[PDB]
Amino acid sequence: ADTIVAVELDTYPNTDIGDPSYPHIGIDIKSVRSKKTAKWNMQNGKVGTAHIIYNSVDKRLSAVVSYPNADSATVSYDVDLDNVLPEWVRVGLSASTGLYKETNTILSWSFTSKLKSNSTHETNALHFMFNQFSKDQKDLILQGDATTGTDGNLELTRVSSNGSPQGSSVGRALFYAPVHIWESSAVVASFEATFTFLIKSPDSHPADGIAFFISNIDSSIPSGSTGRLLGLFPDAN
Amino acid sequence: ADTIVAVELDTYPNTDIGDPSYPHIGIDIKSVRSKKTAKWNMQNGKVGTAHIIYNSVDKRLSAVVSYPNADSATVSYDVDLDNVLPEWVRVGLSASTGLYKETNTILSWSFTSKLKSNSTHETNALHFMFNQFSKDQKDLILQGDATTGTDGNLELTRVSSNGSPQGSSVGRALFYAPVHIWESSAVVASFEATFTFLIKSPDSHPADGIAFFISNIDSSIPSGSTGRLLGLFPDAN
Amino acid sequence: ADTIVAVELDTYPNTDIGDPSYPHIGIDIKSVRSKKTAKWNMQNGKVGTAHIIYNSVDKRLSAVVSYPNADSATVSYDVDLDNVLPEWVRVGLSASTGLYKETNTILSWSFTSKLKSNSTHETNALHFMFNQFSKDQKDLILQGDATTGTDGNLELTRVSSNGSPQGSSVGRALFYAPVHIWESSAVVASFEATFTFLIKSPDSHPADGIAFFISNIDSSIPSGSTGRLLGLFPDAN
Amino acid sequence: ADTIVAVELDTYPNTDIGDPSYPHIGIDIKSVRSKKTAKWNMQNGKVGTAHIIYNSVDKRLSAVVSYPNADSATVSYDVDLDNVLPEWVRVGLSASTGLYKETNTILSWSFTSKLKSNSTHETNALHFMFNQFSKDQKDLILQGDATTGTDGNLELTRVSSNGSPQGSSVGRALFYAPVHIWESSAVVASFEATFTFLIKSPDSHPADGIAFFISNIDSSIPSGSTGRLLGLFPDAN
Ligand SMILES: [Ca+2]
Ligand SMILES: [Ca+2]
Ligand SMILES: [Ca+2]
Ligand SMILES: [Ca+2]
Ligand SMILES: [Mn+2]
Ligand SMILES: [Mn+2]
Ligand SMILES: [Mn+2]
Ligand SMILES: [Mn+2]
Repeated sequence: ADTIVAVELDTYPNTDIGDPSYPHIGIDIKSVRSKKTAKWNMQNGKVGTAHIIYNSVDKRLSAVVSYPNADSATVSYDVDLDNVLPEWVRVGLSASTGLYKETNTILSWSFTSKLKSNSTHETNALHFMFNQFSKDQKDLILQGDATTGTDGNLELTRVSSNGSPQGSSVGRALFYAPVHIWESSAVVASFEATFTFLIKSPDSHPADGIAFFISNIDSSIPSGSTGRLLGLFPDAN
Repeated sequence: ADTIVAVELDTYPNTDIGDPSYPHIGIDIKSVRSKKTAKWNMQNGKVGTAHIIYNSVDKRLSAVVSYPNADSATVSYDVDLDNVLPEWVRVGLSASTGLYKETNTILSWSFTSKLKSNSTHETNALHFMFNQFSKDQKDLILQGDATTGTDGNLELTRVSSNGSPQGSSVGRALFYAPVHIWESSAVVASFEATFTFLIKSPDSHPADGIAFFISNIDSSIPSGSTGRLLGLFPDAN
Repeated sequence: ADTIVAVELDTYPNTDIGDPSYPHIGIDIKSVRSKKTAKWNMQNGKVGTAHIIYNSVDKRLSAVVSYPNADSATVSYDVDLDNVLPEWVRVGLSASTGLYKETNTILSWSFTSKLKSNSTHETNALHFMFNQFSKDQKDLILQGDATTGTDGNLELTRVSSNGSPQGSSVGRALFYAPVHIWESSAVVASFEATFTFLIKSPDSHPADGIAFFISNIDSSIPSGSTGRLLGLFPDAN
Repeated sequence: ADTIVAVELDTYPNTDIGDPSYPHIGIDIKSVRSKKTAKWNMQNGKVGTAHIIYNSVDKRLSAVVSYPNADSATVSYDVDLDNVLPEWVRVGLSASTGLYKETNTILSWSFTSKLKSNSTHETNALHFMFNQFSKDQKDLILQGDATTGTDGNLELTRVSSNGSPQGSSVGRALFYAPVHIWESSAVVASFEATFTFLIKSPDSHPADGIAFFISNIDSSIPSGSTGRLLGLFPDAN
């Protein structure tokens, strides 16, 4: 089905499916059951920043999530992405709410993929940066309940006009152009993703999380992937 | 119809339609009849480089075409692009051959659009760089006879297996993602395009030229735009 | 003496020396008597952003100063910088206070110089970005009363421990490495400067202003260049 | 003494000091006795490209050396650079010749250091790119026999007017500005270095090699560091 590789900012601990007993960041390879996790001291109502990095030489997918004036949370996992993802992929953001809710607002998003060939001065690159979103953001593919424009932000899950987050919501935002992650002549290949988010909930138990993902080009929201499955996976296997 | 703004590398002088009596570079705004031209000392069989620049403050579209070890050709035209092009556009390359022919090979292509808002640290940007093309270049829209892959280059017009350019050929290559050229909150907006080309013909009178263009998102090759019309315009008005 | 080219954010109108009757931005070429000015609706206590741009093709030095939620101020002047500045220069920021005062705080500073040769794929570039300053900022040359470190900012003029700006202060910050602005093989040359500032004064008549400048490598603060002369010029000619 | 961390392109095997029996690339931490090496199929007279990368999250210094149309050589070593290098350093290139010789020509050099803070949108960066060198390259510190200008290249070791490399030569080129490699508020820190070189010798046994290095700011050529010690180390310990 959809080949998924994602870094989840999981706000709700579903221990029955492997989530530890606290908010956390995790590296998911084809499954919602993180291959590796790290405790995340989430701050309700605060704007945070997540950094995802990876290069073909070291073969390690790492993420660093921090908030201003606080210590960072870091998680790493050794994975040869070439062995998992197709040649052409699409990058994006996903978020959902189940019985519990939260806003899943994106205020800025930037990505950069580089492929360096063995040729003299040969380098292929893509780089997008959104520091503000428009009502008609033509270079983005919105799936589910995701919308842009509301005071220049990307609302991944449904937020009522009064500012209250809705439950049972799922939405994803993908960049319009496919990204070339593997090249036969490439000696070095790497990508860098960064985004500022704002998880806010009037409850003491927000859910379910935000996730940066990389999938096959024709990826779409799996059925009933609201809640714990973050709009990325079809089941909890 | 198609809103076209292009910088043409016109190899053949069609004096009847306004072309001066020699190879040249020109700034075309909605018409093949350049609004401004500059003599271009073209070098058959040599790899050249073209630089196109524009910013919303100065409001001047400029281009610089040079070859190694030779002097450059420069042409500028004052134009408030906002008054000519839609909010969302698509960028690309076009080329054609008429009774006379030439190869219209692209070896590298890079583009960069920036939109700076009046907000603190707010900047939206897009940047692509192709230093090599693949047979299946999914992030490119090929129209007409254009193909990629042949020793990693983009062949805009038909070139036979033995390396001979075909006449009456037209082809264009557009980047997959739409580019946002105007933003309501932008204080400064600008774009930079650069490409290395290789015009080669066994004849002493090559034709018809290469052109970097910016059009409305759903642009396609006009009918009978081979030859002098460079695959951009439908007629010579 | 010192070859100076600067974009001044002049907060105090010294009409006797050519300043119009209001706060303004101006392009100074070798003299404090701006060659071109534009009214600037300054906002005391608000963080602003200034954008300075220039390229060798268009030959126009432009600046755009804005504040969040307000309209921008823009000023342009046609000047072939090659005819004014030496081959190697140094870039920096300057600020002063006279009988009237104000804080001249810099919160971020970035610069980018590019020189493109007529050679295939040849480009020389420099780019620095300061989004925070340290007490020991070794890559900066501080002259006068300028200091860094205070909550990660660059204080160009003296600010007492209680936060009050001192009068008769002058200070400048220059990047450590000389910048190459002209190259004999360059077909295109350009630079981009951007900085966020914070002009704040307890008085209704702040003075004297901030200025981004480009000088000869061994530039230093002229004598008695406090006040109206912004630490750039020795006299009011 | 000088804190040295370097990636050596060692053309001559000095087995007595730990060099394997063939040309190779190696990661040297404070000693010429590489902490890790990889066989390098060097090509006399061909222009090559070396890529050095490192980030504070993964803590792995890697290098990739390739030539057009050939397979690459890669070597990696896990090292927390913070534990080895001072806060402020200087980056550069070094090369030497002993009883055997070779040209140690640099045709292009680029470096990029990034420091991302835990603050929203805070990033400090430096980036230089030399695609050509001038006779008076003011932003470079030349030590030893290194010179720039000769057809726009950086000659690290002495090359006679007729093009013949001299033995017993040592020269280094350092960037003028100190680089900040550690910051107390940084969540992620990383640097990327790339350079095209040309090792050419009329002999079948060229020596001694090229090396990209990072040292303490006031670094200079150790005495008698010609030959096998590549101008970086004082002895073979
Ligand atoms: Ca969960
Ligand atoms: Ca023509
Ligand atoms: Ca004044
Ligand atoms: Ca050796
Ligand atoms: Mn989880
Ligand atoms: Mn024409
Ligand atoms: Mn003034
Ligand atoms: Mn060795």
